[PDB]
Amino acid sequence: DTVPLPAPIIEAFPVEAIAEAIAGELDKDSVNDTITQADLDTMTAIPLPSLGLTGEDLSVLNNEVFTNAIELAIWSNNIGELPDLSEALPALENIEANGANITVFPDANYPNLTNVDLSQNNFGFNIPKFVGMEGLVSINMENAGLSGYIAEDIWMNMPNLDSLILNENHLISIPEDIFLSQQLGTHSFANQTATYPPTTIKQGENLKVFVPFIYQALDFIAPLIIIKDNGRTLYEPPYPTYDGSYMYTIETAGLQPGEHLLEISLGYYTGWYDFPVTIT
Ligand SMILES: [Ca+2]
Ligand SMILES: [Ca+2]
Ligand SMILES: [Ca+2]
Ligand SMILES: [Ca+2]
Ligand SMILES: [Ca+2]
Ligand SMILES: [Ca+2]
Ligand SMILES: [Ca+2]
Repeated sequence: DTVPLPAPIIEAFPVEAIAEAIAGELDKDSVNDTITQADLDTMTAIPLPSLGLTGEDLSVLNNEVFTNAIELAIWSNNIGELPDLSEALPALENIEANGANITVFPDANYPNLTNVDLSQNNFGFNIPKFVGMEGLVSINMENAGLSGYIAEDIWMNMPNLDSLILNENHLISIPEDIFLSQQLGTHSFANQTATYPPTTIKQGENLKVFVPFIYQALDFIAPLIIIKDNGRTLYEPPYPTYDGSYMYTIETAGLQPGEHLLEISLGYYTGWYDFPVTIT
């Protein structure tokens, strides 16, 4: 639960960097100085950028309640799994966490959360759903390592969402519902790139890959596509048509044995996908 106050800052938050930061905001000259609940109530923001903090370090904030802090500044840290800070930040409205090496942004109860900047983090396959943050107006996840497949129906639980930035990620699918609903006055999905796991096939067979983006793109346009092998163009086929599956076949039957890096380059929404292949 919490640490009873009054108490010294170092007892309330036993992480050097965090206690020095709190001491600085309250203008106390030492982490040994005593703070009251009234002192924590004067903080409208939590300035913790660029301090080498991990998720564990930050979890210490839950030892108290900053009843009026409306902003959390944690950019340029080394977080990993971000803890659930709703206990400590009940009035939170804005999260500025650019390039903080966050790998997981958990579902957390932040009623007043309006804006979140999670750009340049590194989620990998941990796509966040923002459960508990139904009031969000703008989300920025530009160049944040978002990877894999995402459902057509995610992010349909935020009635005021007006800006969703997702360019420069590694998604192989499109969140169709939200882009087609027309709520968003600002949106970006450009440059999605991904290198699929490597696989093996026999000399003569031709590779079938799972790429939903190729087909979903059609719900946003109406036609180019290029197929390359180890960086050189192999053929430029006509854009396919959707009829029930997201599998795309690439003509590798004529290729000789050895290592081959196949690439599907799309352009007009845009991107490229690599498929490392070993032909026997
Ligand atoms: Ca120090
Ligand atoms: Ca100061
Ligand atoms: Ca003092
Ligand atoms: Ca930008
Ligand atoms: Ca709108
Ligand atoms: Ca569809
Ligand atoms: Ca077909």
